[PDB]
Amino acid sequence: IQHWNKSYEKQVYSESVALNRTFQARNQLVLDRLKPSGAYRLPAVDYKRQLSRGTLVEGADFYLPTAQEQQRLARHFEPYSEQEQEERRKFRFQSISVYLA
Amino acid sequence: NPPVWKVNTNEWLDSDQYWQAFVEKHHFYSQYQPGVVDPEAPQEVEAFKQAWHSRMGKFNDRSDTPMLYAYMNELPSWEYYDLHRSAFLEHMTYFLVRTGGDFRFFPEMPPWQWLAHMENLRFKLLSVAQSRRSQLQLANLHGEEYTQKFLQYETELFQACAARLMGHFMFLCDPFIPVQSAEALSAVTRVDNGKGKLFSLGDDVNALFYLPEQQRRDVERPTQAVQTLLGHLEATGRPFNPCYSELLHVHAEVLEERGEHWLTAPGECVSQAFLRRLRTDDPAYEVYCSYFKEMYERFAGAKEVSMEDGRKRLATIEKNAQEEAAAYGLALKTMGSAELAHKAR
Amino acid sequence: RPGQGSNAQFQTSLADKTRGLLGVGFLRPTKMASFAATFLLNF
Amino acid sequence: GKIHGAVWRMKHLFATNFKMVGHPRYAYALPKNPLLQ
Amino acid sequence: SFAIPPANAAALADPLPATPTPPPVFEAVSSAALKNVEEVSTMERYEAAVYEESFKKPIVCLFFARFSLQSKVLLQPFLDFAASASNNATFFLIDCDRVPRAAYHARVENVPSLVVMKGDDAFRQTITDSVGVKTAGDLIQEARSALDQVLRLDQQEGGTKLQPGVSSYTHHIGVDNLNVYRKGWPVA
Amino acid sequence: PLGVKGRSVFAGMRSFIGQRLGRLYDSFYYSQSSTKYVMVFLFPA
Amino acid sequence: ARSFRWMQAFAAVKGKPTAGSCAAGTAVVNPEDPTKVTLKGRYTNFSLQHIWEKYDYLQTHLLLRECMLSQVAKNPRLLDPEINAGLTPTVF
Repeated sequence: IQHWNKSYEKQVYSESVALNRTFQARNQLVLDRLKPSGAYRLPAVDYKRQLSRGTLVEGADFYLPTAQEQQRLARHFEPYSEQEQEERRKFRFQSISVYLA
Repeated sequence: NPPVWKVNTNEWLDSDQYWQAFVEKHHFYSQYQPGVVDPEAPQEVEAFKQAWHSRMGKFNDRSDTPMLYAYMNELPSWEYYDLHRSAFLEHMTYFLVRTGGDFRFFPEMPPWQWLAHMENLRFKLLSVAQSRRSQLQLANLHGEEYTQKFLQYETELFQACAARLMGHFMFLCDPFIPVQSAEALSAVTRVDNGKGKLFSLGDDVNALFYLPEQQRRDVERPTQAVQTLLGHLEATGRPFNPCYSELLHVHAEVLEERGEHWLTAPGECVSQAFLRRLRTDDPAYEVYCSYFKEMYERFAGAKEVSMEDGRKRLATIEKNAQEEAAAYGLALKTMGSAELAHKAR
Repeated sequence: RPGQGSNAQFQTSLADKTRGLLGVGFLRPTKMASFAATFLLNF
Repeated sequence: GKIHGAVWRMKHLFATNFKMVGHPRYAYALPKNPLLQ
Repeated sequence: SFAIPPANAAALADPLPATPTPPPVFEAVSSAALKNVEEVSTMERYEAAVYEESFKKPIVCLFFARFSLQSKVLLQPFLDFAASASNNATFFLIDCDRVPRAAYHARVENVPSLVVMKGDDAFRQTITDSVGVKTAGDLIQEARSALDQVLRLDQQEGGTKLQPGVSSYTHHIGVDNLNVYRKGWPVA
Repeated sequence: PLGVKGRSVFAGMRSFIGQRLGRLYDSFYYSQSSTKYVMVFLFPA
Repeated sequence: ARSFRWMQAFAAVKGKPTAGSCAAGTAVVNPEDPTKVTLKGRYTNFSLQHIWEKYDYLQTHLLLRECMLSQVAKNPRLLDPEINAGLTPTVF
């Protein structure tokens, strides 16, 4: 029993040696030649690594493209220019006439 | 003013230009924001964050209700190391030794070269251990916990040794070499072939230091170091166990894998290398800085002492050093862990 | 060199490198078939 | 309708406060009080 | 359910404290600004570099860390390469623990690392030794080759052919989400 | 600043297609051998 | 006793927390200028803290091993106290 299970482990790791040799050969032949450069890598980092870096941000399902639109709530005095105000005044209601036409 | 509940809503919003921007921000630039008075408030923000985290966890995590965990045959780094804790340790010890580095730079996926070397070392160790077991364990008639205990005991042991040596300023002294006996004096003088100098500190330092010549102030390869240690141990008649000896040999091998500069830079000393590679988050950082400060300011003013002045001194140093080593066994019961205490008993 | 000690151990047989080129234990067509079967059964 | 409800609540809860000249998250951009010291 | 605690006083402490210095005897061993480079201390400076100087003429950045001995070995030959080729490119010296957002930007995972940059994505070449086989001279040779390549490619086709890529629209937001503040987007 | 002088929209198209193909090659390389070959060659074919 | 001064010093700092059990950084936005944001902390490409929190000691342990090796290459008689005390695994 001891004999047999010991030799079993022996050729278990024999097969492991064979696997490792073919693994090395596969790698150094095929995969080191076919490896991508890294120019076209994935342009992002996983959320777990960001969370460990202290980098992750969760918010703002929406955005504000223009700085004029971003700084509206901070200006407090001209959220809209005068021209913009008069342009906005044209859309106080929806146009049922245009809807109908 | 009129009563605001009497006032028309659209008239109020036409009058107000600020909350117009508040509505556009949440109801024109988005389509899914809740119809509450304050979508920017902390309750809403934190609710959004928690929903985000719960959604991503439910989607990505390995669970009993898996969405994305499916058709898994080749696992990624994180899941692989989360399922196989044995391999994270092996892959991590190899990284720190083959490349002197911090855990924060642990690579996502190791190289196949490293993996193959790991398998070869596994061959060596399993061969030796299996053949030892075959001989001795049969003529008689949870690995995680064991590894944790082994590593804890080992780091405790090395910490105790470092404290013992720092007690007499023998911990990391290079190019100096400490000596507590005339035998060791001769042994380390054979290095420089009698050249060099010898230095002393008075009766608080219980050892005497030796300076070789600048051409022979080099550090030795780790395989040579291990061979020297083991040869000395067998000459004294105290050989290590074969498993531990193989452990030392593999450690020396992976350190040799570093190459020419395996521990120190050209113009660097071993103390400077230790302080360089020392983790700054380590609790003992200030302790080591204290020790090295004291050691530097003492060795700056250490006095020179020629050869024969030391041997007569080295006799009494040997005496009080063996007395201190006898006291050490009781001193381990003072503050050492239960493992160290029971192994001393 | 730094890594020459490790890269000296990596020397393969002709049959070893043929087996690696073919990818015996790394393609796993039985695993591919199992994946296809499970995916179709999941409809 | 969601937007209508939101504005109808914003009116009642913001238009008569005297404390909300704008949103509190942007009070850094306001001028400073000469009376505080 | 996955979470990481926010931080600790140890993590937020100074990553680069001072340590004692030896007297001039430990320095005596058998083996015993810079006017051509720029040590970078601030992500403001790093962004200014990457977004203006790397669009004017290419940059070569060495990312190091104090614990690493390969960085110490590679520093001097890197300084010689800088003294050689500062006419054609700019040269920067970055510590990962001092400026991590610069390391996250360049996608460096090991130290030391050379990074040749032009247009912030028109040419980005990272040179390193993840295995532990190359040497400092090999790294510097690879850096010289990359610099020659990027210079040739900038000269190619009337100055064009080097336009920014995914950063035209990504703004490095998937790599480092803190660029939403730079872009002025909300975070509510 | 949209567009650059001396460069053509066809050159930009070539740039984009190169980017897309390189990204596709990267994503195919970094994928499971068990699934990708099947799903990309045998079911399409 | 005064020789074990350093043992006492070590035993003093025993369970102090480290960066290996937590995230290595945190963002702080300038409230007056929300466009400006600073990252306080270190670099990290590591996310297996829930494992590394148990083996955090291995880095300095292996450093200590490499240094004991350096010291022993010059003088291997520094370990004899522990051998005589019987802490190591040895076959007398």
